[PDB]
Amino acid sequence: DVTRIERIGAHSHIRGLGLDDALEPRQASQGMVGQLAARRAAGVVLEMIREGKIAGRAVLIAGQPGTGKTAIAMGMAQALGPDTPFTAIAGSEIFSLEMSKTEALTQAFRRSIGVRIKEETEIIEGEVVEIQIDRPSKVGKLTLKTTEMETIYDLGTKMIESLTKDKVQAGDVITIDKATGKISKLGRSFTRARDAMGSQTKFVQCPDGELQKRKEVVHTVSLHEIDVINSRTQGFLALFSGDTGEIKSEVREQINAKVAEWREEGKAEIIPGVLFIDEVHMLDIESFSFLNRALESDMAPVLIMATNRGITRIRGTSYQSPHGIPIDLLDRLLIVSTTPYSEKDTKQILRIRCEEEDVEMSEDAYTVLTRIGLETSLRYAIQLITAASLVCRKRKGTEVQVDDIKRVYSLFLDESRSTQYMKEYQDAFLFN
Amino acid sequence: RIERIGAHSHIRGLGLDDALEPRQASQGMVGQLAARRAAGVVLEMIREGKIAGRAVLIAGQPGTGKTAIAMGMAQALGPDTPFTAIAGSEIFSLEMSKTEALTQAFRRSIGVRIKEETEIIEGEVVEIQIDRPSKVGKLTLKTTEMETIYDLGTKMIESLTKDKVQAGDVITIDKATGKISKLGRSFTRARDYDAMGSQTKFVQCPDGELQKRKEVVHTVSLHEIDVINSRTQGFLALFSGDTGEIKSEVREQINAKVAEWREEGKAEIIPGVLFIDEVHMLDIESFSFLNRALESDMAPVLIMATNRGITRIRGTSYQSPHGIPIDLLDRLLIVSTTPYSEKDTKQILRIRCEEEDVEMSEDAYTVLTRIGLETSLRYAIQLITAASLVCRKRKGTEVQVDDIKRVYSLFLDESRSTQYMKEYQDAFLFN
Amino acid sequence: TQRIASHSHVKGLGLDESGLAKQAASGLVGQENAREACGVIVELIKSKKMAGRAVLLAGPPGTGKTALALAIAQELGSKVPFCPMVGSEVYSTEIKKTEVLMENFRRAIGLRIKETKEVYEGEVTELTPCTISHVIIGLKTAKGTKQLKLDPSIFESLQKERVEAGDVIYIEANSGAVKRQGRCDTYEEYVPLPKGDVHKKKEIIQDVTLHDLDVANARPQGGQDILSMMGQLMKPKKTEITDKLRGEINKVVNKYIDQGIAELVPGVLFVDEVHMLDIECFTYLHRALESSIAPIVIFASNRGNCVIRGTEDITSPHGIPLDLLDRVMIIRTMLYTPQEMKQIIKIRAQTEGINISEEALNHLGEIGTKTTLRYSVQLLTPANLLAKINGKDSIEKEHVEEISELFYDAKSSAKILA
Amino acid sequence: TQRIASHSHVKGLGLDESGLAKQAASGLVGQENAREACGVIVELIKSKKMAGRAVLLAGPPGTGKTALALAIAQELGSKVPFCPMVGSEVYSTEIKKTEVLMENFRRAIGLRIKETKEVYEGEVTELTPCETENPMGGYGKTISHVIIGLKTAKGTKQLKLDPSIFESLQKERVEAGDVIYIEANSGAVKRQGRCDTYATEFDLEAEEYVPLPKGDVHKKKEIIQDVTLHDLDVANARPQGGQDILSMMGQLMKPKKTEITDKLRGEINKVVNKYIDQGIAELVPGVLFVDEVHMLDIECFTYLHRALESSIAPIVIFASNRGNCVIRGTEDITSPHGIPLDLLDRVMIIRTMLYTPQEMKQIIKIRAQTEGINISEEALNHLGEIGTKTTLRYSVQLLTPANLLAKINGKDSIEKEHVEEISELFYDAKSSAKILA
Amino acid sequence: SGAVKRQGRCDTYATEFDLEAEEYVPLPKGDVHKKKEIIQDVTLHDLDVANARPQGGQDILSMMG
Amino acid sequence: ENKITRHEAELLSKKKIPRKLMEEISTEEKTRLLKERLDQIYLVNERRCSQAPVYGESPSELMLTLCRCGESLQDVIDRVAFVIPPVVAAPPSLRVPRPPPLYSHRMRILRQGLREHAAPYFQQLRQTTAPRLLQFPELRLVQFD
Ligand SMILES: Nc1ncnc2c1ncn2[C@@H]1O[C@H](COP(=O)(O)OP(=O)(O)O)[C@@H](O)[C@H]1O
Ligand SMILES: Nc1ncnc2c1ncn2[C@@H]1O[C@H](COP(=O)(O)OP(=O)(O)O)[C@@H](O)[C@H]1O
Ligand SMILES: Nc1ncnc2c1ncn2[C@@H]1O[C@H](COP(=O)(O)OP(=O)(O)O)[C@@H](O)[C@H]1O
Ligand SMILES: Nc1ncnc2c1ncn2[C@@H]1O[C@H](COP(=O)(O)OP(=O)(O)O)[C@@H](O)[C@H]1O
Repeated sequence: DVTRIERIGAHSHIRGLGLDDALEPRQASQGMVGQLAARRAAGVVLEMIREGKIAGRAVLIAGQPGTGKTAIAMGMAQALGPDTPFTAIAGSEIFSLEMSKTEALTQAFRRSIGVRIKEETEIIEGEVVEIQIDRPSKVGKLTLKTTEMETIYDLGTKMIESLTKDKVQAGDVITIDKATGKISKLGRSFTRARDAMGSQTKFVQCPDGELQKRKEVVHTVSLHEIDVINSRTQGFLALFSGDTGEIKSEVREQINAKVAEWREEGKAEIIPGVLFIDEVHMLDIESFSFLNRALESDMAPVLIMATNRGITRIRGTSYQSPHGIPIDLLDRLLIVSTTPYSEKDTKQILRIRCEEEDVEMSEDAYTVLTRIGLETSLRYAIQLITAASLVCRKRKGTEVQVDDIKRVYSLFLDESRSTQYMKEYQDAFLFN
Repeated sequence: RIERIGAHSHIRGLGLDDALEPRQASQGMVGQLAARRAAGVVLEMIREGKIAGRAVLIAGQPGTGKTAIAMGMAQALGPDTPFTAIAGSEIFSLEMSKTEALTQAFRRSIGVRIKEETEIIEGEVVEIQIDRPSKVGKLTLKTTEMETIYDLGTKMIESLTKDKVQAGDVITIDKATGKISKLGRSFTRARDYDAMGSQTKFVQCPDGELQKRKEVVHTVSLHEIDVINSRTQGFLALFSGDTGEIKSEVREQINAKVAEWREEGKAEIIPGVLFIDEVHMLDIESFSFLNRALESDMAPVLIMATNRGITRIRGTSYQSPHGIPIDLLDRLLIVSTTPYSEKDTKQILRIRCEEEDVEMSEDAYTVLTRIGLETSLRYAIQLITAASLVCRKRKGTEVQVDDIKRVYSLFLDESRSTQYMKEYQDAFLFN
Repeated sequence: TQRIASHSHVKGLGLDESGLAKQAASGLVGQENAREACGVIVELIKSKKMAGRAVLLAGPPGTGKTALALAIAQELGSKVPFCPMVGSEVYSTEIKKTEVLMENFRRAIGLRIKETKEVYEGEVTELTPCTISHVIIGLKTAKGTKQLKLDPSIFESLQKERVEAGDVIYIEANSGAVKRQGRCDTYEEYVPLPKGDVHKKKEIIQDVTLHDLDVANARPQGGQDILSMMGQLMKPKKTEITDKLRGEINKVVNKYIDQGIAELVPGVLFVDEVHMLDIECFTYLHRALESSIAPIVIFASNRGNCVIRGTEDITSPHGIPLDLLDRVMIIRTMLYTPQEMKQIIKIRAQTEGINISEEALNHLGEIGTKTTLRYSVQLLTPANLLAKINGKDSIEKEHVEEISELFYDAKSSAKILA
Repeated sequence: TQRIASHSHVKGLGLDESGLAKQAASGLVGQENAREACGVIVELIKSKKMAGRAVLLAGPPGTGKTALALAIAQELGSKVPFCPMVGSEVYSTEIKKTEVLMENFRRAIGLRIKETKEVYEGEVTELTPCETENPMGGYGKTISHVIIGLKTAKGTKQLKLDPSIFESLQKERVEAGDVIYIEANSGAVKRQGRCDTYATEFDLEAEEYVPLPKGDVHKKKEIIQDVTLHDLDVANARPQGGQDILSMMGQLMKPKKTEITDKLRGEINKVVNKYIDQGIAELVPGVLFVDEVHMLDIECFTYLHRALESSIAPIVIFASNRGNCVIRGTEDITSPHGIPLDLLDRVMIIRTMLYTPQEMKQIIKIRAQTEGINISEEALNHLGEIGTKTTLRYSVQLLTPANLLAKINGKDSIEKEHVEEISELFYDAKSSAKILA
Repeated sequence: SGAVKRQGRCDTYATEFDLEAEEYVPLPKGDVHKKKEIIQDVTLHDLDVANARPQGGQDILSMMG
Repeated sequence: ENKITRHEAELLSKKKIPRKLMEEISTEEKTRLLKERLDQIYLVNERRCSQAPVYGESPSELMLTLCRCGESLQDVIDRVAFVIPPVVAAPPSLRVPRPPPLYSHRMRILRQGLREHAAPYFQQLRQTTAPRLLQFPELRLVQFD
């Protein structure tokens, strides 16, 4: 019935990094199949993050393309669950027309770290039966009659002008800030509706009992929010428009000092987060140089990278290096690898997805598709599954038969087929 | 005090006699006697100030006092004459074109002195009475010679009542401006009440007649005039340095108005001096632009420094002497600096020791001089204060050559550093 | 009557209900494999149950890739949101490329909403400020009188709109609007007070993109805040949207659909000529497409395995990185035959309403084969005009020989320069 | 308190009083000559005589020099400021490179402003004039001076107040039952608020009553604070005036940074000299550390010549692990650590050496202490071997994951097998290269 | 232009006070009205630029511009 | 195409950093007139980013003279400022036939808004950006006359 914005994606089949509590990667769990070495390392890293006692730890993932590195990252992020700062971004975002890449990296880090905070409010509210205009004589008829009770009070000149400017009405429900006295408008009272006067303005009934009451509240904000809010007069709209830039280092130093202060007070509590960056190999040598030192700073949330390259030049220099990354930054990080899946792993993943698609296919079609995906690639079979489901719908049949897959494979070439096709036919297209 | 002992603090001038013969030691300088001669001629011609657009370059080995020569020049010049030193890399900016930057530097170098008569009075606040209702006011003053009594202006009334001056004080007011200034309290003025109020010193009663006319003179640079009148409230940008692309019509209008003010005794211009370091850091664009930048009458003399030899023209693949295109080269003359001799080195190091106020052994002088000669003068200059610190740690006073060897071993030098890097080439990457 | 364009002839795909392709129909012909290849993915989009799928059209020059995409769009209909986009336009001087890519994605997805509203209008002549809890206006001058429960503050606030007698305002009670049609000089544009119950309404179907909402809430509306009055004057700049804002909208959007009033409809973003993209855009394309809300996307290019932009040393098929190539589905278009040349020209001539002697037609088909299809088609209208000067209705062989002699194609020009 | 950092273990250079280096002290080993050199440098800093001198550290990968600079600063204490730096910071899109360099030099010089003050406080008890007809002529309805009865929590009193100040206090809302800030030597006066005592009985009191002042009236003591003259430059360069139209105009535009003219700097120099010579202020010049100097270009080196030559430049240090590589910007020019020969000539240099495996055992022991994790010896020897083949940091990182694995096992100390599975899990430089190969 | 300008105070009031700050000038010796021609010269560039950014006019929108 | 007045989780107008309005939201057409608006503002209650803001010296020695030999900050300004533009031009005014009264109403409303807002400092602003149009060389000319 209702269609969600979310739909079947490359990792909709993954709910979480389903693995044994004891950190024993199960053969299959929650869509996690194979690569039990990588799963074991990932479980250890996840849990040591959960404890959160050592900062500035770097984890890198090497391997082959299309080996689920993104899938592993998604599964472990799921396992981390909500209410924990987790950030994912590509390597191309560091470049911007406004802020040098250094400040982009700094903002990313400040976003990664998360914080929580609570405070007690102890404000007053009720329903004013009426107010006498303080003809000059700040004696307001503060008949803030709740459902139970009532009283009266004075009414300061600031209070009188506040009531007038807000154009409050007698017999209205309003809540008054204790210290500020701000007339937080709330509408009118039940005297009309559970007479009822219908219009655009909101309507409220009468609250009860103690006009003064206490209310403890909590908030959560990464260091980025504090930086931007205190950056200038109206940093909030800068966030909403996301058009800030180059927050002074002095502001951040002050923020670090004061947030520590609140922390040891017992006011504030840190909630460190995990930062994941994909395709680090598209990051400048300046990025690596700056990351060398940024991590060593105390407030260094752990980091996760991704790549598959072998030996490549460093962007900005003609030095070849492993994964195209300077040796200098490697010695701060750890290496996690992966290997191609086998027959049975491919079969199981294909099933997992077909069920994810909520589709039914002939077992023989499953096996022949397994063969084809083995030769060609996993992604090809993944796409063909939905393609054939649609085709077989067009057939007015129920289950996918092998002929359907043969036809669909005929329809659309894989990488190698069209690559070779041009290879003999390069004479036709443009530029090779 | 904000200053601190600097590498070029020992310099105090050029040490040239009246006939411009350099003295073997004077105001902290000796050596390159031909260079001292040439520099004296340059300073003389600057004093003459009868010509514009001349340019000169200094070349030689690195670390041979070229900057020291320039700083001695600037010191001897005096504060009246405007001066400015900048680095080649500094023109490259992300706010303005390079040509605008060069024009800004040029106009900064030149200065203008404005003269104008004044009209002021000053005396004791003999007595004052103000009569709020407008306000009627009566007042008198005096000096060490006579006394007088005057009415009070309504705007004078507002001025003084905002000043809140106390009777008996000594102040000075200008009629045209009508702005008052307190010049220090007097015996009766600060005698104050029984009530505490405050405590303060005193000043002597003024003298001569109240009215004094008197003339005031000021000084400002061309770029300052440009900026102040440019944006019409671009004045605050002077500090912010946010001025951009100051238009050319403004330049010519200012030039016309300043010329006409000039030939009418209103003010007197002064040809400043501008020095650029690491001139080789300029590209070919700046060479082209400045090549003509010398014809405009407002052309302060230029001084350049660079040690290169047959180097690629910045921004191209052309080797040229010191990497400066011949077009400029034929427009200026040169001065060369030779490497220093033996005994002169002893003199220089003794002068620097005097600077540091650390007096030590003669064998130390001999050994350190020979070591510096072999390696460089700059490493010896570095070792001076290091040896001083080590000896003070010994708790004695006279530094000893053994201490010198200790410190030398402690801090490897350039040659030792490369020899080490050789000892293990694979230590550091990208070799 | 509009100006005739290159692809105006196309109207659909000419595929039987079974999906099999008529050789020619709806303004298309040839490439049946591709025609049925695209039709199926059209029905995939009709499914609306998937996201993030990627397709790429690789054909030699002038094999109809642009035509195919438009044919796809035409079959989809207006109801489907289509936002064609350009490969080379990404390089801008306002915001980084990734922001532009995200912005294009965002306006690909469209959202429709539905509602209805009971109104007030007509009866306007009498106007009383009366302070009573309910409308005591007694508004009755054309058809009938009405009463409503509006408090005194409502009367005065309404009276604060310089409201005068008998100037109809489409005041939707829910809105309390002041939609004053205008003052008639009698108080001579006459506000026509209609009869029937003043309570009027009408259903409204409204379609909006997610990108437009994003821009809408990305910046202040200016008029709301008196310190934002100058909001209007400043030169309007496009700035990166904070990610959390997009996350926040997705939360609010999801809520509205849950309220049985919002009904999304994923769109399709077409990127022509992708081979002008650099390596960095490809990289962000990987992660960008992975999003489980990424709409369907269709590329296009004809480059060979030449070097890739920026990389300056590596060549990949159509200059597309192998990793990107892996995650994108492929369809290909072959050449055409002289028979299709005749047929295509027949349709182009028919669309332009130009008559050609059959002898002239076949000969021109020969000339196009000598050089190409596109060059030959361009010559159509000129020749038709030569006959016009000489009053001849249709086009003949003499006109074509005149036209061809006058101009010269690239092929002939190539030798001419030498 | 803090999740362990890469250098939290270090706590001090630990040089003996004579300047010699205790073999191990507050987390240090080896490099005794380097430690003594750093001792000499801190001696020079505390001397304050010199100015503009700078050093460079040459050491292989695996910086370490981070620890040396940190220990230098720690010995320096907080009495003197110090700022870090990373080469990538120079590449900014808002100001030119030399602007960033000069700015960072400026921020490295601190100051300490000492200013004394005096005021009278309390609650206005009464107020009366000193009437006298003595003044010449006119109905003698004149006030010689005012009498003001003021009360602090310490007690109550009154003082002699000149006639003019009554007009002032008219200006302020002076009324019975409120407190005031009466500047003794200047005569500034203000109205904080009515005495809290009245609000005490108030059932509702929207206003914010000021409390009753405590202690003697005659005191405002000496005020003190410190700043980096760069903050002074920022404050003074752009006047604040947050109310003026120009303030609204600024908040319309996005605040940014402007290349501060040098005349403002010279003027700041003059004014600070005037304050210091009067003894009001106090300068505490700091020192600066810029890592990966090799990441800079030729422009910045050439400008650094000029910046260093200045007699105001605070001491600064650098570090690099790069060989005789081609200097960035320069197409071909190669020099040790990519530093031009001329810049190299006018700077000091110190070097660090490789580390012997026994030193590795010592440092690893220190790190295990720091983390507070017990270790079985077999683990010590196994990780010593690992670091022997691998680098130091590779071996160091294995600590916490292994400790955690042991916690999962229920054990407390890490053993040989734990480090074995950790080793197979993660790969070193050579093993990772081979598997890549 | 509508250019408005002051020339200090009249010279009639050169005696009311003795230390009043603002200066004095005498009454004009000509008619209130006068219109004189002038050989003004300008470049087309300045015409273009003067039109482009309307410093002229006085509307608040113009002032803000 | 609807007003789209709903949505706009941007204004932050009803600051109310607490979500305490959640309590009220939880608590003929009166029922609809209540619930519909309650939801319409509840979807706004998620805008809580205003307060709990966590905010928080003044050297201001003086604006030193720019090397003007003692006195400064006005004498240099009034001595140097003399530039006059060669040309002054009025803003262009668009010529349209009878225009819509709706655009007229909106622009007039803007014209109202600009003042009052500017009124208190409209005067102070008006003293500035009034470029000088002419000068008057003093009898200092008498020197050369
Ligand atoms: N072990 C696995 N379990 C489930 N899905 C997998 C696995 N390995 C790979 N995949 C699939 O591969 C797709 C893309 O993998 P990805 O992470 O992009 O590989 P790579 O990181 O090598 O590019 C994912 O949608 C995921 O479903
Ligand atoms: N003859 C000399 N007398 C005194 N001091 C000298 C002499 N020669 C060099 N010095 C000192 O050595 C330094 C030489 O540096 P210099 O060659 O001027 O640098 P650059 O090569 O950048 O111009 C000077 O700053 C000066 O302090
Ligand atoms: N079967 C066909 N039916 C209709 N038009 C066709 C057919 N085949 C090719 N064309 C024409 O070929 C032209 C190709 O144009 P275009 O798409 O811009 O080049 P390319 O296809 O190489 O990207 C289109 O104008 C299209 O009308
Ligand atoms: N490059 C190096 N040269 C010399 N010693 C080093 C080096 N790196 C580390 N060390 C030694 O390792 C110990 C801890 O330093 P460490 O925190 O590992 O610095 P880093 O993490 O920058 O390598 C120090 O006692 C230091 O003596």
